[PDB]
This record gives sequence, structure tokens and C-alpha cells, in this order.
Amino acid sequence: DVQLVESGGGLVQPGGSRKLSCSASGFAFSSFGMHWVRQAPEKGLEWVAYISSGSGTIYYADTVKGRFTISRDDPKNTLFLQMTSLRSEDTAMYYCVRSIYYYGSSPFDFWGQGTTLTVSDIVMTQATSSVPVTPGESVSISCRSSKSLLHSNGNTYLYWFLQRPGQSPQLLIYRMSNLASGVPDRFSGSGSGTAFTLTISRLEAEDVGVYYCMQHLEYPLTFGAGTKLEL
Amino acid sequence: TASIAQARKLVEQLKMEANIDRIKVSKAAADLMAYCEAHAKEDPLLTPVPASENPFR
Amino acid sequence: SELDQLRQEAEQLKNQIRDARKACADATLSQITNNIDPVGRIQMRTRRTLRGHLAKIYAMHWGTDSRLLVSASQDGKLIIWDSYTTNKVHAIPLRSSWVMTCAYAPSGNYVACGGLDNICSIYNLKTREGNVRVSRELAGHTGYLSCCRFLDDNQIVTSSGDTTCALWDIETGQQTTTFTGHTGDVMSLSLAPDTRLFVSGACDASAKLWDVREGMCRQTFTGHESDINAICFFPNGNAFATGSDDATCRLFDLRADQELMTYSHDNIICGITSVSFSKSGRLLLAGYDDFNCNVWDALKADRAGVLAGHDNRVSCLGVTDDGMAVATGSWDSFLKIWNGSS
Amino acid sequence: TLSAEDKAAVERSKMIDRNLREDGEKAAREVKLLLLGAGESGKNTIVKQMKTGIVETHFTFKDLHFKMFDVGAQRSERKKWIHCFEGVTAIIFCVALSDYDLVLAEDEEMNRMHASMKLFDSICNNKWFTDTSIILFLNKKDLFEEKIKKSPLTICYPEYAGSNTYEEAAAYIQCQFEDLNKRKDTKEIYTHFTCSTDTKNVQFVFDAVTDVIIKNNLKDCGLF
Amino acid sequence: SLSTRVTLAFFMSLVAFAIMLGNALVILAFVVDKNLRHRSSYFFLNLAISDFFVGVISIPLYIPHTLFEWDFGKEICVFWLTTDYLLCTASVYNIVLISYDRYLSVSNAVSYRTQHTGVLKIVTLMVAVWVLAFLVNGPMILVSESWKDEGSECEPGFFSEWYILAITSFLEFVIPVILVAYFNMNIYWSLWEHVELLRARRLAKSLAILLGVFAVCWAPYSLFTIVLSFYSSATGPKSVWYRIAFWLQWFNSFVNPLLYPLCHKRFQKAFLKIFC
Ligand SMILES: CC(C)CCC[C@@H](C)[C@H]1CC[C@H]2[C@@H]3CC=C4C[C@@H](O)CC[C@]4(C)[C@H]3CC[C@]12C
Ligand SMILES: CC(C)CCC[C@@H](C)[C@H]1CC[C@H]2[C@@H]3CC=C4C[C@@H](O)CC[C@]4(C)[C@H]3CC[C@]12C
Ligand SMILES: CC(C)CCC[C@@H](C)[C@H]1CC[C@H]2[C@@H]3CC=C4C[C@@H](O)CC[C@]4(C)[C@H]3CC[C@]12C
Ligand SMILES: CC(C)CCC[C@@H](C)[C@H]1CC[C@H]2[C@@H]3CC=C4C[C@@H](O)CC[C@]4(C)[C@H]3CC[C@]12C
Ligand SMILES: CC(C)CCC[C@@H](C)[C@H]1CC[C@H]2[C@@H]3CC=C4C[C@@H](O)CC[C@]4(C)[C@H]3CC[C@]12C
Ligand SMILES: CC(C)CCC[C@@H](C)[C@H]1CC[C@H]2[C@@H]3CC=C4C[C@@H](O)CC[C@]4(C)[C@H]3CC[C@]12C
Ligand SMILES: CC(C)CCC[C@@H](C)[C@H]1CC[C@H]2[C@@H]3CC=C4C[C@@H](O)CC[C@]4(C)[C@H]3CC[C@]12C
Ligand SMILES: NCCc1c[nH]cn1
Repeated sequence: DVQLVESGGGLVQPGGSRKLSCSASGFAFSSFGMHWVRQAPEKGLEWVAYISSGSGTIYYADTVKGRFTISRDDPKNTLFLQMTSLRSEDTAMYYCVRSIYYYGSSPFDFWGQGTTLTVSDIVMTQATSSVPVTPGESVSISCRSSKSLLHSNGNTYLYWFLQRPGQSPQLLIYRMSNLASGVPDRFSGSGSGTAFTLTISRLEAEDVGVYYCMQHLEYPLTFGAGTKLEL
Repeated sequence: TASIAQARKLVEQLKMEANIDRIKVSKAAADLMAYCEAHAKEDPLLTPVPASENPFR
Repeated sequence: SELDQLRQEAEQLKNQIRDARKACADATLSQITNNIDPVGRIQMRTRRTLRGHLAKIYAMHWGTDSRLLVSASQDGKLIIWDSYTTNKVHAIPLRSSWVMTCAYAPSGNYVACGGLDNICSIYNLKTREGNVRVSRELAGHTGYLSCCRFLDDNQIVTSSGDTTCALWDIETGQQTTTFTGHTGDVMSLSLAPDTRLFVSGACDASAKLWDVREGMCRQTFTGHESDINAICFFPNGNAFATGSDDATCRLFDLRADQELMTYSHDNIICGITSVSFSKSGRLLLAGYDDFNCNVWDALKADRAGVLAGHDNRVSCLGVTDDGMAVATGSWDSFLKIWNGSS
Repeated sequence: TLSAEDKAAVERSKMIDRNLREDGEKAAREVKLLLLGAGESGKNTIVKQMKTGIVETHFTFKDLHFKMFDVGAQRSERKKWIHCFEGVTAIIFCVALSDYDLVLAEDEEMNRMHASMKLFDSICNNKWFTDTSIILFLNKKDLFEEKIKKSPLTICYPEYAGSNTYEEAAAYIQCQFEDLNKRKDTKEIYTHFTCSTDTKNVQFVFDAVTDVIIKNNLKDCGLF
Repeated sequence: SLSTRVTLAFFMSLVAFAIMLGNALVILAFVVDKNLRHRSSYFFLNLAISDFFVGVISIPLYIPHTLFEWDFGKEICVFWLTTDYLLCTASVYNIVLISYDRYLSVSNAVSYRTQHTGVLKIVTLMVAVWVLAFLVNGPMILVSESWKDEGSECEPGFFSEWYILAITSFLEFVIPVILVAYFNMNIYWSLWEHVELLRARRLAKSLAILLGVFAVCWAPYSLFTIVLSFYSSATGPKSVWYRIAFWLQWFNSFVNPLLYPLCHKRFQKAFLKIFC
């Protein structure tokens, strides 16, 4: 099965250096672009870096550029993140995310379990922090963007993720309308321009969690604050 | 007895083909002409679309 | 005695069918469509050139989204193209490089190919591993695989050079139905829009109409003087067109059970490799050995235009489901996308 | 002008193009040989020395990678797929010398040796193989010598005025096949006498292929 | 007379235009056709580049200076002398490289076929041709430029010393002639009855034309200047026959695209594809 295992995280001193590894098994690692995404404790998701398939293109977030280096070892199927001058702002759970890019592909479809590190721009808005829900009832979640996510090629690069308590994020909706593989049809993504809605018909116990809307129109990839569903 | 076995099968097949209902060629020609006429406007190759509607500009 | 008597009855039956067709040949399609205005001159430009195959291209097939297409070349490469951007979506290395046919499943999840290896290979395009893998190899033909077409994700029809066509259950890997009756190599097949019938053209210069579920030949169409290489159903499913090595294309009618029109020119002396219809069926596009693609008026048998953009044989062509463009594959290793402008 | 995913899709396409170029360069270096010959002509024995559709044999000899294609299992129409092998480096044709006095099993009235002549003439003069050299293996030489003493060439060749010696009988058969070459300037025929105990058959192919490669380079530059 | 000068200027321009047009097609064929990435194709491109600028830079600057008495500036004359010698010498060294490539393709056909020559190694060979071409005449033109007196003709300053001409002629003409003759002779021997005898006769004619045209176009001027410099006649009025030998050197750039690239099978297909 597809696996992404992170290692190397742990408590480090300020100004130190740490090397994170992501070992991939069960899929063609060299064919996938790879992202590092971090999540501060009791906070939302924040994109860190991207390395493309073939290592030709590398992107960094501004808050880590110059201090972090992302690399891959295709024969060993290992993704690396070399960090230097670590600050207290870097304390987060770092996730290894695979993403393949071709016409009709589903980027960000698989995430790793993540490794925790503790140290001693399009604006995506999810104003509703929490939503009280009951099983079997329809729920709608709203997302907003400062810029229009609809590109001139017809794609609207908006993504929806679900992070159940204790679990890594999972892709629900990619490019604002498409349903990810393995996701029940009750989830539906609707949007236009800068306003997007995720509709969850016949809510169930498993659907409880935090929902993130992400834009993939341009780098840096930015996440919304997140909307939490509670019973 | 290979030839005689093949002969029976070939004869039996020709019986099935000879028992079909055939419409007139004029009737068949009119149907082909009608389908082309009805769908003429939605044929981009027959009537090229404006450049705004052409994915292959 | 018995053999001589039986073969005499076959001749009597052939005369009975020929008389029956002549009885319903009251008029000609040419006479019927004389009044209608011509399509004019059809001018198409090369919008895209797909480069990357390094050998003769032998087959292409559009996906149903009218944007993705798969092409096969004898460099041992199956390529799936994004026709809008000319991006290569996939490159599938073939175990046997002698590929002669390829098919894109209507669902878009599978492609199929096969050639002189006598195998129809099914490739899964949507895997969790992120690569295209062989999902099935359909063995059972004793000759080369000449054409294949998906009915759905689980069924495919193949025509072979062993004079037979087969219907396959992809999940079990077995051919559920075998279609026999051609005395030569079956070179092509076309599915009817409802996928209940399919026509096949063989090297016995005849086209047979087969029932998929019942598994027998309903009608036999003759009139060509040489091997049939290409065949294509009319968009409403009530007719089909063939292309032969005798430099002619013929339009046969299913219900009238006979030829309706011949598409040939005195300058044309080369064989025909591929045939297709426009979305409304008014245009018949044919690929030729003389490096050209001739656009015909289907109703009036007039050469409407010429697609001249290849330096070797036009081996294959296909029209998108939305009718927006036509793709041409060639022995010069290039694919070209054509459509007109207002 | 391109979105983030559009640029990534273009980059993926670039990687595919790089891999296609490498595979094409590797393929062009290999030597492709079309293995032809009638049944019971010693063709199978040749494959073993070289170490249900088309059979491909891969072997390396003196830093040259050979790809030999066997198409004898195919019983379909030859003209529908013979053009697929247009562009092979050379064609290897196997003829059994011991079959001069034999009669074709299926026809029962056609000489077996004469059956190979019409097969050789069709392949040699084929439009798809105008510039393709032919390597001709005359097998069963040890058995051919034995049959010559019992059965002379007069049965196979009624208009033969030569003697019945081993050297003269074999040489006449070789000239009969080479005379079928209607294009003696565009292509060349390399004839070798093989046997089940011979071990120089691979060397002959290497020498013939090396000679073909040199002439191909000279013709490409326009010197010829 | 003015009438003859105008007619001569048109003929010089026609030669210059033919050199540009003849060699631009070779460049165009390389760019358009991606089936032209063999070792020979890059060498043809390098040969066409050096010859192309002969009609773009060398000849059009020469037309007014010679016929219409346009005074070359001290800056322009040194530029024109250095760039013209570089282009002419690079064309000769490209012929050596092309002949050497053909020699290897037949001397060791197996190793030539199975070798993988990347762009980096091929670019090194193309660059080394230009670098070596400059070193033969480039630095010596600059160093010897100060030797000339004011008002002298726009010719390299080392024409006064005959032994310097002998060294440059040996490096740019005599050594290339020997190597091309050696390589083409070994190409003739790579073949080892009427058809075979006829084929060898046709091959011998082709190799003789390649060596003959290069020798005829380069021997006169290379030997004319050495003898004149030996008799201290390198500077002064120039006879008609001296100027004829000067223009034979430039005519090699016109016939080079016709001999090597135009006679190659792969480049012929690219030309047909472009025109059709
Ligand atoms: C293409 C060929 C056949 C015709 C054009 C050749 C021209 C460009 C070359 C060939 C011989 C050259 C001539 C050689 C000799 C002289 C005599 C001199 O006192 C004036 C220059 C002049 C007249 C040259 C002018 C240019 C010239 C005529
Ligand atoms: C005038 C002397 C110094 C020679 C310098 C000429 C240079 C500047 C110009 C003239 C010819 C040009 C080349 C013509 C052909 C090609 C092949 C193409 O696929 C890439 C560009 C490339 C490689 C060009 C690069 C730049 C180039 C080499
Ligand atoms: C671009 C191709 C045609 C090559 C161009 C070279 C020729 C056509 C150009 C380059 C130098 C130019 C000459 C430069 C100087 C003069 C002297 C002037 O009093 C009349 C025009 C005249 C005579 C020009 C005529 C055209 C010319 C000879
Ligand atoms: C790319 C190609 C077109 C470049 C061609 C360069 C030629 C046409 C240009 C470049 C330098 C130009 C010369 C520059 C100076 C002079 C001096 C003037 O008193 C007569 C014209 C004359 C002689 C020009 C003639 C045309 C010329 C030689
Ligand atoms: C630029 C392309 C077209 C040609 C390449 C020219 C190269 C070889 C360089 C190398 C040395 C350079 C020369 C160095 C010195 C001088 C003397 C100065 O008073 C005029 C420029 C001039 C004459 C330069 C011209 C350009 C030059 C000759
Ligand atoms: C010593 C000085 C004067 C030499 C100047 C000429 C050099 C710099 C120029 C002239 C021609 C140019 C070459 C022309 C064509 C090619 C092929 C291309 O695919 C790579 C670059 C390459 C190989 C260029 C390299 C640089 C080059 C060799
Ligand atoms: C500046 C001085 C040293 C230059 C001397 C001129 C002669 C000796 C040089 C200049 C050009 C050189 C050739 C250029 C390219 C090649 C291809 C290489 O694979 C073998 C050497 C070979 C064949 C060189 C042989 C020696 C050579 C002909
Ligand atoms: N060798 C460059 C000088 C020259 C002579 N002829 C033409 N140009």
C-alpha cells in the first residue's frame, strides 16, 4: 500500500539544525512531486516547501527560505528537509505530502503520518472556526479568497482537506469540484470566483474533524484557518 | 468430411442473411440526409466555430 | 454428391440475396442528394503537432473527453497526449514494440494495444502507485492483433489476422464470444454507438455486421476489389463507411443491406488506411498511402478538401466526440490536430 | 501565463521527452535482423547457435547488440505486416541444401528447394526491402553432400550441366539464389555455408553486419 | 571606370548573398529537423556557421573598401582582418573534423555505432575548432598590426616576414590538406564484380572532388603570398591573378554547403520537408 513515513523530528535547541526524512513505499516515488507541510500545535496547516519530480523545480515559503533545504533521493525513495537556525516559530508537526501533476491528476492525495518538531500571498479565509453538527444532517462550509482562484484555463485551484482528530489530513475535493478517490459521494464542492462552499450531505461520525481550504493557483500555497465540525 | 461440414455451415449462414427485412435505398438515403441536416449546426468541422469557442486556437 | 449439391445451393442463395438487394435499389443516394447544396471548400489548419514518437505511428484513438488521445508507434511507446497543451500525460513502454492498434476506454481509466505479438494488453491509467501498469494480457488469437475497441471497462472486442474477431471479458481474461466467418485477415472493426453491433473489414474484401450479444454475423457487405483496411460507423449507427487498397471508399447501409456511394478519384491510385466521419456525418475523412488525408462530402461524394501535412503514409485518423478537431497519425512519426476557422 | 499546476504538467512532459530520447538513442545503436526462411530449413538450429506470434532473440557479440526477429510462426497475410520491418539492418534467410530433392509436404508436387526460391525472390525484390542487405545461410551442408551421391541435382535442376562433386553442386545453388537479386547495386547478398556442428555462424553475421554498417555510412554521406 | 565597378559590385554581392543563403538553409535544416542530431549534423552546423558569416561580414565590408575606395578605419581593418581569418580557418578545420568523423565511422564501425557522444563532448569539438582557428592567425594579426606603416593596405602585418607566412600556411593549409587526404584515402580502403568495381570508381571520384575543391580553393592564395613575401613584394600594388587567388579562398564557403550537407541523405530529407 502507499506509505509515507517521516522521521528525524524531536525537541531541538533554538538556532540548531535538524534533518527530516520521508521514506516512501508502495508507489513510484520519482514520479511524484513532494511537499513539506507543517501544522503548529492548535493551529492550521502551513505549506513549507516543494520539490518537483526530477528535482528540477524547488519552492520555499518565505518564512523558511534560506534556512530550509528540501531534497530527495529517488533510488532510496527518501524525501529530505534540512533545517538550520531553527526558531521557536518552527515548532510544528511536519507532514510529507505526495503530489503528481498532469491533466486530470489529483495532487495532495496522500499525506504521511508526520513527525513532530519542537524548538525550545493569496489570503484564504474560513471565518467560521467551529460548526455544531448532528449526524444525518447536511452541513455547508464556506471558504473565501482575496484573489479569484479561477484561472484562464478554466480550472479553479481550490482544494478541501479533512483532518480527523489524531489523523493526518486527507484530500476530499481537488480543483473545487472533483471528488478525490476513496471519498464518499456525499461530499460536494461548489464555488465561484473567490467564494467556495463544501457541502456535506448526510453527515456521519467519521466526517467530524477540521476542514481546510487550500489554493494551488500559485506559490506559496496557502491554507485557510480551518473549520471544525463537532457533535 | 471437413469440406461437407463447412458447406453446411456456409449454406446455413446464407439462409439467415437472406431472411432480413430490407428498406428501400431511397428511404435509407433520406434518413442519412435527414441526420446530416438536423445536426449540421453542431458540427464544428462542417461549420467552423468562432475563435473564442475553439479550444485549439 | 452431397458436397456438390450443397455448394450449388449456396450459389442459389447468393443469387437470392443479390436479387433481394436489387429489388430495394429503387434510387441512388447520389440522386437523392443532388438538390442539396455542397459543403463548399473545407479548409483545416494544423493547430497542434505532437512530437516525440521516434518511429512509424500505427494507431491513435481519442478519449471521450475530446481532449486526451493515445497513439501507438513501433518504437515500443504508447503515449497519451493532452491535445490542448501538447503535454505528454503518460508514456507507456510496450513489452512488444510491434504494435498495430490502440484503444482508449470511454471511461478514460484504461488503454489497450497489440500487434504481431498476438496479444491485446490492457493498461490501467488510474493506479494508486502513480504509474501505468499492465492489468491484463488477452491471449487466444493465433494471428496478429489488428484492431481493438472497448465496450466498457470490462469488455473489449478485438479483430485479428487469424480471420476471427473476439469479445473478451477483461476481468477473467477469456474471450466470451468468437466471431468467425471471414476468410481473410480482419483488418479493422468499428462499434455502433449503442455498442450492440460492430462491423469488421477483412482481406476478403467484405464487411460483416456482427451482433455482440448473440455472436453471429447478421449481414455481409461486398463490393470492394481489394483488402479492406479501415471501417467506421455513421454517427446514427444506420450506416458505415469502409476504405480499401483499391483507392476507394464505400458507404454501406445496414437496413438497405447494400452499398450506397463510392468515394474515389482518378488521381487517387493509392490504398486507404483510415476512415472517420464528422460529428454530423456530412464529412467522410480518409487517410491515404499518398501521404494525404482527403475530406469527402459523404452525401454527394465530392472531395471537399485535403489535409496535406505529412511526409509519409497517413496511417490513422480520428475525430473527437464533440466534433471540434481531427487528429492524423503518420509513418513520419508525427500527429497533427486540424480544424477550420470562420 | 501558466498556473502552478500547468507549469508542473509541462515539466513532467519534459521529463518524458528526455526519457523518450534516451530510449530512441539506445534503440538506434542496436542491430535489427529479420530472420526468414521456410519450415525445416535449419532456421531453428541457427537461433540456438546465435544464443505464438513474433519471437525476438537478443544476443551480444563484440560490443554489438543484436535483435533478431523470428516471424515464421505467423500464418497470416505477409503483405499486411512485412512493412513493419522496413528499416532492419539486414535480413537473415535460411535455406536447407538437403531439400533440393525433397517435395513440399503440403503441395506434394512442388520442389522444396524451389519453394525457397519464390520466397527469396519475393523478399529480395520487395519494395519495403530495396536497400536491405540479405544474409543467406545454406544449411545441411553435411547432409547435402550425402544426398548428392545418391540423388543428383538433375532432379532439382533439370537444366544443370555441371558435375556431381560436392563443391560444384553447392556453388551452383548459391548462384541460383543470388541471380534472383533484381537489384544488384542497391543491396548485397552475403552467402554462408552452415552446419549443426559449425561455430563460426555468429562471426559471419558480425562480419556481414559490419560491412553493411560501413556501406550505410558511406551512402548516407553521399559518397556512393 | 565607374561602369565596371558597379557591375563588379553586383557580382560580389551576388556571391555574398549566395554564401549567406546557401549556408542559412543548413542552419535552418538543423533547427527545424530534430532528426539531425548525429555527430555529423553538428559538424555540418559548425561548418555552415563559419561559412555563413563570410558573406555576412567578410565580403560586404570588402566590397566598398576595394571598389569604391572607402577608407577602412584603423579599428575596422583590424576587426575585419581578424574575423575573416577566423572564419576561413574555421571552415578548413571543420572540413578536417568532418573527414575525421567519416574516417572513424568506417575505420571502427562497431565502436562508432555503439558510442554515446553527448552534447557536452560534441560542443567541445565544435568549440575547439573555433579556438584553434583563432590561435593560428588571430594573435599574430594583432601583434603584427603595429608593424605596418600608416596608409598601408588592409592586410595582416606579418606579410612582411615570409617565415611567419610559412608557419601559418603550414598550420592552416598544409596540415589540413595532409589529414584530409589521409582520412579520405583510408575511407577508400574501408571497402575491403562489375557493380563493385563501378561502386569503388564512384567512391574514388567523390573523395577526389572533396579533396580537389578544397585544395584548388586554398592552395593558390596560400602559396601566392609566401612567394611574394619571399621577394619582398607582399606590400604594394596587386595583380589581377593575385586577386583571383584571394577570391578563390572565399569561394570555398560557397561550395561547402553543396558538398558536405547537401550530399548527405539526412539533410536532403530536411530540405524537402521544408520546401514541400
Ligand atoms: C560567380 C562568378 C562566376 C562571378 C563573380 C566572381 C567575382 C565575385 C570575382 C571573381 C574574380 C574576381 C576579380 C579578380 C580580378 C579582378 C581584377 C582587379 O583589378 C579588380 C577586381 C577583380 C575584377 C575581381 C573582382 C571580383 C571577381 C570578379
Ligand atoms: C560570428 C562568429 C563569432 C560566430 C558567432 C555566431 C553566433 C553568435 C550565432 C550565429 C549562429 C547561431 C546558432 C545558429 C543555430 C543554432 C541551433 C539552434 O538549435 C540553437 C541556436 C543556435 C546554436 C545559434 C546560437 C547562436 C549562433 C551560434
Ligand atoms: C545582403 C546581401 C545582398 C549582401 C549585401 C552586400 C551589398 C548588397 C551591400 C553591402 C555594401 C553596400 C555598398 C556600400 C557602399 C556603397 C557606396 C555608395 O556610394 C553606393 C552604395 C554602395 C555601393 C553599397 C551598395 C550595396 C552594398 C554593396
Ligand atoms: C546581417 C547582415 C545584413 C549584415 C550586413 C552588413 C552590411 C550590409 C553593412 C554593415 C556595415 C555597413 C557599412 C558601414 C559603413 C559604410 C561606410 C559608408 O561610407 C558606405 C556604406 C558602408 C560601407 C556600409 C555598407 C553596408 C554595411 C557593410
Ligand atoms: C564579434 C565577432 C563577430 C567576431 C569576433 C572578433 C574577436 C576575435 C575579437 C578578439 C580580439 C578583438 C579585437 C581586439 C582589438 C581590437 C583593436 C581595436 O582598435 C578595434 C577592435 C579590435 C579589432 C577587436 C575586434 C574584435 C576582436 C578581433
Ligand atoms: C576564440 C573565439 C574567437 C571563438 C568564438 C566562436 C565561439 C565562441 C562560438 C562560435 C560558434 C559557436 C557554436 C555554434 C553552435 C553551437 C551548437 C550549440 O548546440 C551549442 C553551442 C555551440 C557549440 C556554439 C558554441 C560557441 C561557438 C563555438
Ligand atoms: C594552433 C595550432 C596548434 C593548430 C594546429 C593545426 C592542426 C595541427 C590542428 C588544428 C585542427 C586540429 C584537428 C581538430 C579536430 C580534431 C578532432 C579530434 O577528435 C582529433 C584531432 C583533430 C583531427 C585535430 C587534429 C589536429 C588539428 C588539425
Ligand atoms: N585566409 C583569409 C584571407 C582571405 C583570403 N582570401 C579571402 N580571404
